[PDB]
Amino acid sequence: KEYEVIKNDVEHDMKADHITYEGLNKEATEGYRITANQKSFSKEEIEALKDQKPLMDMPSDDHKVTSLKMKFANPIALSKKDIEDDAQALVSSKIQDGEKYKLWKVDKSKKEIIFFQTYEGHYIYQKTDNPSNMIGQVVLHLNGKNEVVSYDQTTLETFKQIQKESLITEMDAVELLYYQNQLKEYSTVKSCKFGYVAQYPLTSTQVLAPVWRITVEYEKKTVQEYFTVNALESTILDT
Amino acid sequence: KEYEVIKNDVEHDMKADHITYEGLNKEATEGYRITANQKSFSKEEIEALKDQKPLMDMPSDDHKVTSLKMKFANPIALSKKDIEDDAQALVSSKIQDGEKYKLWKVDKSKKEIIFFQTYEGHYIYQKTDNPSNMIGQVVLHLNGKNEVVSYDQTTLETFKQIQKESLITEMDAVELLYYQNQLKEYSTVKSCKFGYVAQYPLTSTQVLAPVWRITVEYEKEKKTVQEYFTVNALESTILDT
Ligand SMILES: [Cl-]
Repeated sequence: KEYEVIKNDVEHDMKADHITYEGLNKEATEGYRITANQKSFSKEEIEALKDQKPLMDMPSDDHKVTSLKMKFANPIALSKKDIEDDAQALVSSKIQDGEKYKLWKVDKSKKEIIFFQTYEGHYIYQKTDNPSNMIGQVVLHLNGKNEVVSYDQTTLETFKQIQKESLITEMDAVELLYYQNQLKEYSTVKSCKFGYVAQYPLTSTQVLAPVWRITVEYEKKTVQEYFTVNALESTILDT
Repeated sequence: KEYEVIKNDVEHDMKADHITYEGLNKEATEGYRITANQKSFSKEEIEALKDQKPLMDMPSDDHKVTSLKMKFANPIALSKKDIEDDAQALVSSKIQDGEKYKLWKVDKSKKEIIFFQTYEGHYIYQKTDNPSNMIGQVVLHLNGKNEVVSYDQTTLETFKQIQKESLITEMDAVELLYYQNQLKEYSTVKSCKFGYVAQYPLTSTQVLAPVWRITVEYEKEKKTVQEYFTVNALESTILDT
């Protein structure tokens, strides 16, 4: 074979450029391309949220609500040095479909706690920039003594695995990055974590792709960079 | 640039194995993922076809007709040695949206000529097996002396471009075949033509991705045998940084 000759050429260049790998799988598994619908919240779901007052236009004949901005009637105390667990606990038991979200980031400058919707317990990685690219998140807003005041929410529902495929390994993903010239010399691969990204929208439906999220620290000073590499092996089709 | 190292390794390996190729674009191009709806054939549309009686159930409250199956009152003579042009003429003049379809294969074993629907000049490459894979085709059925007796039709409409992306180069696509151990020693790369394939369904919507349709030929008392490959044209290895 030639995949082999090429692969270990990339090995013998990575060793040349002193690139470090960490506990990475070399055994392929099976994966799926997923399509999910954008949840549309109804009148009856919204008012069914006890002890919570809305901060958005209710739905109607013209208007659909795919984004909840809700205010708690009384703000909820979160522990100082246990903040992360208390935050999960709050999301699970008070927010609709809360079980389905995992904690991403505690941003202290923005005074918020960000949660990503998962699939099979794996992050659906998204941009924490803005509400545009918030397909599936819960963002908790805090004030003062770290009490949650309001939260923003969007949800994916009705998942369909539409296409099965073989997935590239972890090491595969890293070689693929080095190939694309995304690794300077002496650069370390800190982690290689699995999850999804919305590859593109359809009418009212996102199409998810499984990915490896790679975290490299390297020099330019020392910085971490994050790459989202496509886990799907869809190169050759059938004829 | 470390892809430049590896690409030129692959380039040499190919010369080592005597794989010849010519006039292949090394420059990146921009393409689109697209969608289309499966044409649903109304009653009006069906009994607007003159000198044609249907061989399928008419549409109803319960039913919808995405696939025609249509018989000519009097079968139409095709020509002996000019068969292909006579076929294209028939499809365009006598069939709904005929000019959108480009002739694909003449299959004497099944006694049927096959047209594939196109988009912006290119083929929607499909399988020629069952009618399940027949998302956009016209199939002429013949009997006796080259005379068209009937045809089956499926049509795509309402094409939308839903995401523009960078395509991989012609040259890239052939290297990809080699890399994955698909090309035999001493083979010739005859063509790298562009087109689309159905990636998967979604109710009435079909999602279509661009592909390179690479034809290769080699020897096998020598025989010149050909192989056809379809490589996904979309470059989508790195999605975010
Ligand atoms: Cl893809």
